[PDB]
Amino acid sequence: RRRQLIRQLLERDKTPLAILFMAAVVGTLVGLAAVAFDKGVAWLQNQRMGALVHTADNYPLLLTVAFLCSAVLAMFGYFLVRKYAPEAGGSGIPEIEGALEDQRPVRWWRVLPVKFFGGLGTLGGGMVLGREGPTVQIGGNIGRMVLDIFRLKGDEARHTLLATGAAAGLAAAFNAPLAGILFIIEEMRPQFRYTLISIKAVFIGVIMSTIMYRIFNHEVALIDVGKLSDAPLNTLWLYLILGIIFGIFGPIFNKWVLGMQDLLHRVHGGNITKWVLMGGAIGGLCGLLGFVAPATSGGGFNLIPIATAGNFSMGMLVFIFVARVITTLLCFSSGAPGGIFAPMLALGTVLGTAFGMVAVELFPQYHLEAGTFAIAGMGALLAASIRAPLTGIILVLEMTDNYQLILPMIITGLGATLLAQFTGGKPLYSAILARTLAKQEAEQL
Amino acid sequence: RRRQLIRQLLERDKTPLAILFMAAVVGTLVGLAAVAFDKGVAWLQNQRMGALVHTADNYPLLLTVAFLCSAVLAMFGYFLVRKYAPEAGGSGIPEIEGALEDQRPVRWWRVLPVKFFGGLGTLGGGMVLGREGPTVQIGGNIGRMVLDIFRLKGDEARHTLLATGAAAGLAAAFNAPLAGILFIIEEMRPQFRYTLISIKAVFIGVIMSTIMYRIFNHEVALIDVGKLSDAPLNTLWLYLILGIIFGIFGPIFNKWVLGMQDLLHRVHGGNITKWVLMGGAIGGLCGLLGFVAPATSGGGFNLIPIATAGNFSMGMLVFIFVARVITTLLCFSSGAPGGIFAPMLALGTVLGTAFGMVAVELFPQYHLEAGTFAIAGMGALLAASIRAPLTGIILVLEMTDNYQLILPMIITGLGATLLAQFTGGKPLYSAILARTLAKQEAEQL
Repeated sequence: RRRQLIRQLLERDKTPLAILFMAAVVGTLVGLAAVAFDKGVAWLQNQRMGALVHTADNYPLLLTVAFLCSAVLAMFGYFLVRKYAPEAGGSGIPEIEGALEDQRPVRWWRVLPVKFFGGLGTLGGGMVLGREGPTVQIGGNIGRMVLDIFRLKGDEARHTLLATGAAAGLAAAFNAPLAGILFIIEEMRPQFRYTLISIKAVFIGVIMSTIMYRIFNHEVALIDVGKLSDAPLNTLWLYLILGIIFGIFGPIFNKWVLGMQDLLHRVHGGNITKWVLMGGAIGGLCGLLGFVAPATSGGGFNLIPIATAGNFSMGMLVFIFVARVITTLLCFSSGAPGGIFAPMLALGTVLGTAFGMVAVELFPQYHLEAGTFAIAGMGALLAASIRAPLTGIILVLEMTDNYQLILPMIITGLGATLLAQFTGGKPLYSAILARTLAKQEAEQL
Repeated sequence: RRRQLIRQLLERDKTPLAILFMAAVVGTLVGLAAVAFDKGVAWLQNQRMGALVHTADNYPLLLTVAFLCSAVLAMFGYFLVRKYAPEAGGSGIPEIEGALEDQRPVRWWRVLPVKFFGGLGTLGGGMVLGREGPTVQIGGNIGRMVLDIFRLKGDEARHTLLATGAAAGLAAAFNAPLAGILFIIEEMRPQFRYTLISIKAVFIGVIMSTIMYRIFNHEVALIDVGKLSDAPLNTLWLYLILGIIFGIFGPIFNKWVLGMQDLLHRVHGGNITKWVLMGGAIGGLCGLLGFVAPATSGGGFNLIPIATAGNFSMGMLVFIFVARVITTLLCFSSGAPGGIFAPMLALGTVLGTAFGMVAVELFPQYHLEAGTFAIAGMGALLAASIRAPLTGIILVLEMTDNYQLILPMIITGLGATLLAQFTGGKPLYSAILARTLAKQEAEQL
């Protein structure tokens, strides 16, 4: 009746649906955080371009105010990160991957208003860090936040409301919900047996986060090439030797970054009052090299359609490549709050269009294009330095709408990951986690 | 050595690169078969309209040609689906749900080509069935077709190679790679703990199926309505009344389907040649309704973009498009190889726009349109009668590009499935499985 068995006391199914409602509200807050971060970095880029271009009297006044205007923003990044909490640190994901293994415990209160507000300004300063790192660490720690204001279970909820936030941050970064799930289903979840309700909560968070991304931006994804030509079967074996080159380059890049992150510690170990001066001095360098040569610095997403259509010269490509390598080494590994998973796409597609412009002039009998090798090269650094080839292919197919070259890209992935396994090396994100846990073990006496 | 010990004997890639790559190759097929299904039913619709428009001199000539042109294809559907293999009869998902709990073994060499070659002719032939169910069952049977020809061990591969494919049929039939995974998460998987490689294989199958659907069909999403108004924050309490109305309507429709299943079987005491002549009488009525009342027949993917803009007036709406139950009940309960997924997806929207039109003939202080009440009713019958709300939120957000009104969708879901639970009911795609299992139990001893 109305009084007897009134809704069966919420059908005796509170604990199932409560962990889905928590995943829904964290899927609402992540994504809103992502569009706030994107609007803030676009705002800061627009002011740092407009205030620089509003005077055009001579060169050196502009060249000396750009170095100053990016310096205070990068100093606002470093002086927030190294002073308040170093759990911000590097590229996000190495501080959240061990949080699923219950190391580097994610205290949310000292991460959000420092990572968010610092990585707004220093990514808007024009440096070469990515946009995914702050938003994926913010995504996981909002999950820890909106678990720790409701006081849920001790062990299961601490993982299943952190996974659906670490997935949702990456999903709301690039308008790629499947690369948000595929990624977290891979790299950060090892060989075990996972429950049903948890993987449903991850989909709840990812879909309610990409929906809150697509509300405030209703458009096609961030990078565009323009629906290039078909890749026939006769020319497909050039993608395999491109995979050979990328699988060789992967662990060499890992050794490069693991050496540079310790070299920039050897220059200044502690002593934050000189650390933030080095950070501001390198942010001003990235601002100056972003104004004088706009194809060098920046987030990398201002570089894709001007380089996958065959625009620059080959000497310009071999200059931009050795410039962007020394920029994304010397500005990431210093320790600014910023992603490396995003500019690896640019560093991949530059070599992709380089090998395209070589193979077009070297094989005239194939009617090959130099643009459809750049998209195959974009999802190759994610296969040979992250060793997560699924979410290195699916992210590129969600961002770039060039669906026709799926068959080159699965070949250049499965054909670079096996070569990275054959040449030895680790995923970079697990390597940074193990290298940080070595010092975390050495801290105890 | 150098040539010896190649990747430590290929790093033991018997499991993690073959049961993954076979999920990839079963994803790639459903997307060469699903697109053949779609381009076959579109070609049959174009030919059935071109043969219809050829003679337009007077009514009772082409009205009687329309009485038989759908009827011959109805013979070619029913006689195929009943003389050769009586396992395809039904809308897919109840029969493919049986194989996951290990009942009703899927004879892929005998139930697949009959479903294809006699389901396209009766789905594009002028019926009112859906384009989804005989894609889900074809995607399930393609899994066992690929499995029994590559000879895997039948203990876990016989779930993790047809679960991919059972998801990949829907994911490439509705261009929704999220709802395709969440349908098999919510519907066809019990509370048991699941492994990492099986939850990866469904993802790889779904994405390499939706990619090869988006190769041939480069279209915008399949239901293209205009960008409607945003949902106001004070008018959410009307949508809960819509959820209550649909939750009242849901189990009544499920009892209607199961109560006409035996009433349409009562005119079939065996004698398959009488079933084909009853299916001819089904086909003649649904082909007669093809153009003299053209918004009654069809799959319901051409009635939806017209009925949301307030084009249809109230009288013909309540008199015809709600009496559309008398044909979408008559066509699916008979047993033709078509879906009841889509003609509930397009039956909920006319009841939604009826509630929106009475809401705009009522209190005008909100000054809202009835457009926001049809998108919320499109994916609420899926929650109220199939009781899978987590594919009823996302399907009418993947096909309909109106990403704004995610709040009325959540409100009318949690508020229709919640009422449909304690009002008394059971999900149709699990109830008719037990109904056909009762006959499978009563045939022996």
